[PDB]
Amino acid sequence: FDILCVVRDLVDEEADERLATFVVDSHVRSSPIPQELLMKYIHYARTKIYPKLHQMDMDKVSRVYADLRRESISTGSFPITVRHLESILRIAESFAKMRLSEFVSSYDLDRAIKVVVDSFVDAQKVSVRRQLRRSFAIY
Amino acid sequence: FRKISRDRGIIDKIISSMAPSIYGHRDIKTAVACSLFGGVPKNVNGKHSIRGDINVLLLGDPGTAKSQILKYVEKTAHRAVFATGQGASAVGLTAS
Amino acid sequence: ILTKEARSYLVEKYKELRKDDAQGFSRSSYRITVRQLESMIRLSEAIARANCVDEITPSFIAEAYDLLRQSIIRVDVDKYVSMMNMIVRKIAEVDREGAEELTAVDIVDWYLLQKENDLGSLAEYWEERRLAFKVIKRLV
Repeated sequence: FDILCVVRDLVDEEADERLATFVVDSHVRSSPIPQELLMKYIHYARTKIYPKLHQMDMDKVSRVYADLRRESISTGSFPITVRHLESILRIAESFAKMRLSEFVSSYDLDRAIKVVVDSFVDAQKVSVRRQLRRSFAIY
Repeated sequence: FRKISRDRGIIDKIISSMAPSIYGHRDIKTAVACSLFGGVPKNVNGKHSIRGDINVLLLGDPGTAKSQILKYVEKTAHRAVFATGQGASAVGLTAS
Repeated sequence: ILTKEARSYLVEKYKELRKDDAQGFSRSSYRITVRQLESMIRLSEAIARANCVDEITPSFIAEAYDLLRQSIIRVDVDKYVSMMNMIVRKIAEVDREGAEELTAVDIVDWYLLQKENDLGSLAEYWEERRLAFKVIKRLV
């Protein structure tokens, strides 16, 4: 599993606000796209478009991997591996499909890297707080 | 349709559209959107296709929405199947 | 059906419920889970069914509320903040399950034993130790 979604951790003033408004909103009933057009959107894009990266400027990614890899070895095990690199690319091109972009772009990369990297962060033990401080440039 | 996909913020809008009644999170829905939406297969001539999909482990917590989210996916997606754990809600996950 | 905007109040009620029940965790928690917010709804509507009233009252909401409350109570029986939290936590537990007293050193002892899990670096240990020591030295 490439993406791990871990939920946490405690309530709070605002969080209870935000939640309660939503629940109450639900029970009282008796910006986002209409559901129908999104559920068409997805199918449409999956059928028609096949985005692709271009070798020229994307070499950067390699560097990023290194930037992640070694510095993460000091604390926590393993989990990082070249697999966990590949998931970057694949997820990125998924976003490229949402963009209907026909090719991979730096934005897509930004999105992806944030996704996988925060995924990896949030799996680790509480020592991962120490990790967070280098996430800034990755941010 | 095409003219809608051109704005950049469409992504975020979609994620926000992805799990309405949960109130959810921006992250946990983002994963859903990502994996649900696709990937590229993608066969290397002529040998190995890697994988073109995103496998989402949604690690929940009692009382968290962790069930309901995936239920959304059964309504929205084209071909989407609910196997539960076992015991079973047919189908039961093992070809036989 | 409650359209009524007094529902807004319900939020703070949900909100009033978890805060006092956040610390300590050694209370009846639970969490208190959002599913309990979700529960307050069906409870409210239940009382509406009871009293024939439609759109209910904030009062009936308070009744369902207190009900859940006793159902809870029956289950009961930064640096300086974290240390002050330790003081309040240890005392609040020990007063309910004991007088609390005893060797003040022990409090630091088991405290270090708990916070050792959060210690990312030696500086965090040293700080936590000197802080707890500072608080006890100030306290006396």
